[PDB]
Amino acid sequence: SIWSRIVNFGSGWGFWVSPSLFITSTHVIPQGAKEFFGVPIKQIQVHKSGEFCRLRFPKPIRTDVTGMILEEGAPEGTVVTLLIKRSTGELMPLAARMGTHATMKIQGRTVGGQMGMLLTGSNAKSMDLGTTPGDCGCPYIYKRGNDYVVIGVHTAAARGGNTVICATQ
Amino acid sequence: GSAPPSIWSRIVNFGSGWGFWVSPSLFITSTHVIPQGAKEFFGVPIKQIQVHKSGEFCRLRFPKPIRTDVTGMILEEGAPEGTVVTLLIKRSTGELMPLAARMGTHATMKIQGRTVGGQMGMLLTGSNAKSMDLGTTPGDCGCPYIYKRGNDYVVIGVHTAAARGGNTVICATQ
Repeated sequence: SIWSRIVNFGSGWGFWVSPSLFITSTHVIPQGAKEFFGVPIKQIQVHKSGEFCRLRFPKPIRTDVTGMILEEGAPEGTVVTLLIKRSTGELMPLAARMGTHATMKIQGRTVGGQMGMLLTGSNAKSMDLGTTPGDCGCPYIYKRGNDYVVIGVHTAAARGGNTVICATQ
Repeated sequence: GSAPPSIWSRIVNFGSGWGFWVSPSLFITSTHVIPQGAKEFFGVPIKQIQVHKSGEFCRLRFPKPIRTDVTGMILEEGAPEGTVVTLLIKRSTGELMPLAARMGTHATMKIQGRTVGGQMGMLLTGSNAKSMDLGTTPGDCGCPYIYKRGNDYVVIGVHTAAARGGNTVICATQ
């Protein structure tokens, strides 16, 4: 169910927070885009905050989804779930402990957001089930009491597979 | 030549659940899901299959190298306590989901009127496995627990049962 909310978007992924609210990364959205989900961009409310992108639609497309809470990051030390999909069919829940806010440069590209450490990053990578460049846009979600909270979207991972950056807003 | 097959292609429906090809002629599953009706498994008659059982663990060795595409893999009884392993869950829905688990000590529990046993593990999914649409189901019985040591893959057993909370699972071994 939650997995049906994470969909291909551009060169990566995005996530439906509510029937009219979709979050992704600007790194994913192709250059020169004109329409999203059949809706002209001029009709879509667009908020970009660094690598974080928030789209709100005039009409409730995806009427099946239950709206979730969108927050800016998580308290330091909070364990969250990183829900990554691959184009090949794998659905992978990785555990992530969130740290402080940071800026990171890997390959000339600079990203910013909340830093996190994957608890099994090295383990998943050793079996070729770790983070890859195509995982950009996948959500960081945790359950707070009876709330389901989305704290941001994936934008980068270190080559070792353990250090990640979550874009927020 | 051709690409080696995906490790996921080695997980096949068997009876009511799944089993896993460890070698071209070595298939492991859970006894809970065995059809126990017909006299043929794959293309061999039961009488020609060498069978070894231990509790909920079932080991079938075939006289012929069937699944010729499969690279042989190490089969061991459990893993050292503390090892993080991957539970490769395949569902008939087409969903492929690897879950991390940290393995504990040998354990026993009761489920659905029967006693099961093997090595326990706790799922490492961040939030609780059943909080979100994660965690295992009875239909996942027989899926393998695998980890990598050095450059080799090691299989430690198959899925048998899970706690009512969904966060503790047990791995049948032998």
